[PDB]
Amino acid sequence: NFFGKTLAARPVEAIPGMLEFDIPVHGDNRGWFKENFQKEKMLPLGFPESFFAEGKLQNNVSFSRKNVLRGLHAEPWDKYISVADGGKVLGTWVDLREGETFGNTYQTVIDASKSIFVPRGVANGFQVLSDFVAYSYLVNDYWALELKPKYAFVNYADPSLDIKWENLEEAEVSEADENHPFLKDVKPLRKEDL
Amino acid sequence: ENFFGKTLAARPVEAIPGMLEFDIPVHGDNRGWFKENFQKEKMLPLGFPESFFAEGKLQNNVSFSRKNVLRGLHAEPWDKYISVADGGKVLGTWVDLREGETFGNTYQTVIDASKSIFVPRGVANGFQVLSDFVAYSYLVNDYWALELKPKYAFVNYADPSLDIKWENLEEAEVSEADENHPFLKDVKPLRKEDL
Ligand SMILES: Cc1cn([C@H]2C[C@H](O)[C@@H](COP(=O)(O)OP(=O)(O)O[C@H]3O[C@H](CO)[C@@H](O)[C@H](O)[C@H]3O)O2)c(=O)[nH]c1=O
Ligand SMILES: Cc1cn([C@H]2C[C@H](O)[C@@H](COP(=O)(O)OP(=O)(O)O[C@H]3O[C@H](CO)[C@@H](O)[C@H](O)[C@H]3O)O2)c(=O)[nH]c1=O
Repeated sequence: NFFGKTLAARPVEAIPGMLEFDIPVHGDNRGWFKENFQKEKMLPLGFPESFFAEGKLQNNVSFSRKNVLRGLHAEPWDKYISVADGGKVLGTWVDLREGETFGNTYQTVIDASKSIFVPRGVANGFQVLSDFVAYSYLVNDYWALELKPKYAFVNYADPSLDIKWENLEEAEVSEADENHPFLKDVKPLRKEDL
Repeated sequence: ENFFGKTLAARPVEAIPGMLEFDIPVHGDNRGWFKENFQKEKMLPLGFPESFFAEGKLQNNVSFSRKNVLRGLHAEPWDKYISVADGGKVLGTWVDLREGETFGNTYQTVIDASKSIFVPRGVANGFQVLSDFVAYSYLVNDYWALELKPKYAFVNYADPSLDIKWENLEEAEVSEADENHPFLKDVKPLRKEDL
């Protein structure tokens, strides 16, 4: 149940537009190999062609140790997330879009044999379960620190959120993540905000 | 032992036309680190070729390899942007297999998470793992198929005519395919024209 999975997608019913993928990982002598993202194979499974249409592309990589927790971040771009090494995280999502699904959540364990498409407006987070993990993701717009005040965030430790972190009490978080607003102070995102 | 806080920069490799080496800004904090491994808008102006994206094709492959694995040398019928995604380190090795004045020209460099490389189509690519393990992530601009294997060119990592040095050959872990690739003398240079 890590190697040799069939490429396949499942909708995440709580969060419209989100897709969870099984990625084939091929193992041998040396280690392993995957096609982490393959546009031609993934469009027919539901990966949105609208992802690449502005022609923008950026690939970010974080490397985190045990109990690090990063989130929850809902910037105005789409994300394709996966793990790039032998590590594992608890992936956590909260929908911050205006409407009936505001505050809807989903959680799942992500290793290199799973990926997630996260629509713009859905807050993304994770906590590391392994000793360390390489988290790699593709995005279709460009971040700027000076612009950070305009993106949406919600505080990881708000107890009204319908999530359970692996280890909240011992989480290693950034100063920024300690200070994001609680859910009751987040304005839901309209298509106009993305 | 310079890893953090490099300014984003690119350098051509003179011996292999089209090749570019990038310094990638890696930001550390209490949690580990973060990088923008690839960023089109910032990297086009530094030399990352616009042609990479022209067909609208994209595939991202990741290999995970243990210490002493040596993979190569493979020249594929597509361009490649290579980097390391974890804490590991490789010795990267390239041999130009393109027909012309630079056929057989080589370059090597250590790659960790703070360096990436643009490898043009027709340039053979390989690496040897220096750390205990490594996550090797790359971007390519055409889609892999079993039926495309006859379009690759290969050269043997051990060919003594190659102006290259590996770290540990005694202990190198090489695939049967890679052990048996032809020597440079027996490689037919790749014509751009048809390939
Ligand atoms: C998002 C981003 C960040 N940075 C820089 C700013 C900081 O010095 C360093 C870390 O930024 P932070 O905003 O604390 O990163 P982090 O909490 O990991 O959050 C980012 O990365 C997460 C993955 O690690 C994603 O799941 C989030 O969407 C994204 O915002 O990287 C960039 O240079 N470029 C970026 O695109
Ligand atoms: C390149 C590629 C490979 N595969 C499958 C075929 C094999 O079952 C497995 C590994 O293929 P091999 O050719 O033995 O792996 P390897 O010697 O590492 O070579 C590939 O992976 C290397 C990175 O490890 C690249 O540097 C090479 O350019 C690439 O050809 O992955 C795919 O399904 N898709 C691919 O795109």
